[PDB]
Amino acid sequence: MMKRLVYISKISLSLEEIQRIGKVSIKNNQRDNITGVLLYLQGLFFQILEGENEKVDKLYKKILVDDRHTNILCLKTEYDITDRMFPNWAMKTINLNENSELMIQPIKSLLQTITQSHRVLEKYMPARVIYLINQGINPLTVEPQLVEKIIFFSDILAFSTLTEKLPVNEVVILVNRYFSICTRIISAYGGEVTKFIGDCVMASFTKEQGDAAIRTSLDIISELKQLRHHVEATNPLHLLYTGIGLSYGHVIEGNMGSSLKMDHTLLGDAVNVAARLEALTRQLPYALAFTAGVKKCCQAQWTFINLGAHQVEAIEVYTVNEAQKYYDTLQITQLIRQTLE
Amino acid sequence: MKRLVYISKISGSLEEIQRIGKVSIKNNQRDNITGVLLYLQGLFFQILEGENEKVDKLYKKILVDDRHTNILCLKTEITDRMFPNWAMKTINLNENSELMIQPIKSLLQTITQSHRVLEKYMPARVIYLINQGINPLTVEPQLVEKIIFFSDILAFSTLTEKLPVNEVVILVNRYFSICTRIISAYGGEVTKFIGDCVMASFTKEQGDAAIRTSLDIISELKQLRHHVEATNPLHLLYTGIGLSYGHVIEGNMGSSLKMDHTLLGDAVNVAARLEALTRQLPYALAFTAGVKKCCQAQWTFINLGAHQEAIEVYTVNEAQKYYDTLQITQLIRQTLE
Ligand SMILES: Cc1cc2nc3c(=O)[nH]c(=O)nc-3n(C[C@H](O)[C@H](O)[C@H](O)COP(=O)(O)O)c2cc1C
Ligand SMILES: Cc1cc2nc3c(=O)[nH]c(=O)nc-3n(C[C@H](O)[C@H](O)[C@H](O)COP(=O)(O)O)c2cc1C
Ligand SMILES: [Ca+2]
Ligand SMILES: [Ca+2]
Ligand SMILES: [Cl-]
Ligand SMILES: [Cl-]
Ligand SMILES: [Cl-]
Ligand SMILES: [Cl-]
Ligand SMILES: [Cl-]
Ligand SMILES: [Cl-]
Repeated sequence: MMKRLVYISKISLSLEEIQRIGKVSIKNNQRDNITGVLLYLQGLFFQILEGENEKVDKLYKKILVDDRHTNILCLKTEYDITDRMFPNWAMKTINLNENSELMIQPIKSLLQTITQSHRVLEKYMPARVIYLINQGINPLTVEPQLVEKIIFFSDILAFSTLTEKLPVNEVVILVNRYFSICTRIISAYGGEVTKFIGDCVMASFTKEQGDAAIRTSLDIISELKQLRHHVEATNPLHLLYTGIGLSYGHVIEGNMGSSLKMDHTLLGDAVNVAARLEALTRQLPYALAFTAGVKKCCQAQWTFINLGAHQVEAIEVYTVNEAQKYYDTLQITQLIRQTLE
Repeated sequence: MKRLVYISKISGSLEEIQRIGKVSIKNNQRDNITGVLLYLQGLFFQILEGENEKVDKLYKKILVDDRHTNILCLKTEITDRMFPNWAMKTINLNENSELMIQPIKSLLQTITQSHRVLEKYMPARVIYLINQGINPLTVEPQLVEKIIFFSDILAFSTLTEKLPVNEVVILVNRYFSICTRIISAYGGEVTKFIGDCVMASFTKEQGDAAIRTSLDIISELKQLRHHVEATNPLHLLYTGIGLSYGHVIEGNMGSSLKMDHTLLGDAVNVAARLEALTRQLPYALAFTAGVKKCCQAQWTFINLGAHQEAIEVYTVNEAQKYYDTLQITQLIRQTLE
């Protein structure tokens, strides 16, 4: 059984260094009955690989960690190929920058144009769809799956007051900083941010990442606390606080929409509960609020704190002792408004 | 001078192709226009270059040509022509089997087909920007006056509790498909789906289009509920719609780890709140006074009082529910028992 892979990447690199890739590739691909082509053009690599499923996969894992390229995207995988596309070529390297033949110029220009455009579109794609494509899965074909998820929601305290008083550029700087911190920490704990909705960050963890979701939440709150006293009191970042809600439930995860517009969405009750628990933190002495189901997913010896039943009928709300606000929330929102007067 | 590159989907023969090339060569010679037309696996690629007012004069006619569909202009740029000798060189890349070109041909095909998939996930604003020759990654966020639209599915948690997953997915896809088609038909821009919610925007000149979008959606769902049998889950599909108006910052937001087109501002939150509020109203549509002020048509506006500082909520008479929402939510659950 044989498969064929095509990927693109960003060149990180001397002309003689690329020759060394060709040299080694030809040797290894001959031994392993792998065939294919490597092209390069205006700082991008294009490679097609084909051969026995297992030898191709071992090579691709190796290519994934090669530091001579970054931002690798496997565009297409074919699983039960009958013929090789390049049966004579262990690894043929083609420098398309070198080809100035007039009849190849249109195709060369179009490949560069469409691939650069493709690379821009990738930046707006959701991580989960990027993952599916990388795994050889048709996002337009795969069925959504019911999965057990911890939903994470966070947003900026008194964000309407920030947007009312601050210039547009300052708001953007602040929001970008907030999104950067949240995204880096969520991703470091193995979570996936799903969307930004206004100033809100929506993310998800698996049922085995209960403690990681609490740690992520506590780490975000901690980094904002550091940031607020790192900056001068006139920097808008001095005013940046967050609240976080977590929920746990069955959600349907997948690609939804029509041929006119697709998106990657999570469907289910847990989404709205986590959002509502996020909003509830504004009137709690804790910056983090979550459901009994989230507590059930935790293994670590947190000092859980029962905050009673709250209408979202009414459910129990929990937090942990580390999430206690060192401040009174209403005074902070008034202080935020006075600072920008 | 100007140079355009676009792609397009061929809409369902050699001598018809030849007519495009023959007639293009004549006009492009007349207009001093040069370029190349490539086709491959049902896709057109074309590059056009020439004096500014000459090429876009021809691109407007290419746009409304019936022989291709889903036209995306990928690039707009000029000192020197790229194809000075070709009024229009047509290249059928399907019927070239030369061995050294099949690598480039296969990459062109795979990346373009992949590009067409990614296009479907983009914010409408980004697709609009690319089409207008502007790279969306380098636009700085701008404060714009927008009408924000939120719609979601009534009693959706009951539907998700009772229906098989695949039936939920068919139902949500139908809903999204209806909302997206109509929003886009009225010139609105869908920005994202969030759970079962559709988020979209309209400009301040589109107050009446925003209300008409909302009523068309409600009206199509009402048609659909009696088109299908009472055992089809689409028999149970209702929406509520919230609209707000305000200053919002639109643009790229995030970091290298995750970036996205976002809308920031109170109007976003207000529209979602008013969408949720329709549950407790005799009307499936609620909007602010600012949306009302954006409307030129003689709607029968109905003032529904202030709601939590409080804000005034309006609707139109045509948005009145013929049902009572509590009974309907109970009916949905009972039906699914
Ligand atoms: C763009 C690119 C393409 C590559 N293609 C191949 C290839 O086709 N076959 C191969 O053996 N190595 C390829 N390599 C390099 C391998 O990842 C790796 O550096 C080396 O070949 C294996 O080292 P090893 O002999 O210790 O296993 C490629 C590297 C880059 C950057
Ligand atoms: C893919 C495609 C590419 C085309 N390219 C050109 C072109 O480059 N120049 C041109 O005059 N017409 C081109 N046409 C055809 C125009 O849409 C239209 O048929 C033509 O301009 C008719 O000219 P007329 O105003 O004399 O009727 C193209 C059509 C298609 C479907
Ligand atoms: Ca906020
Ligand atoms: Ca809903
Ligand atoms: Cl930081
Ligand atoms: Cl701990
Ligand atoms: Cl604790
Ligand atoms: Cl947004
Ligand atoms: Cl009217
Ligand atoms: Cl009316």
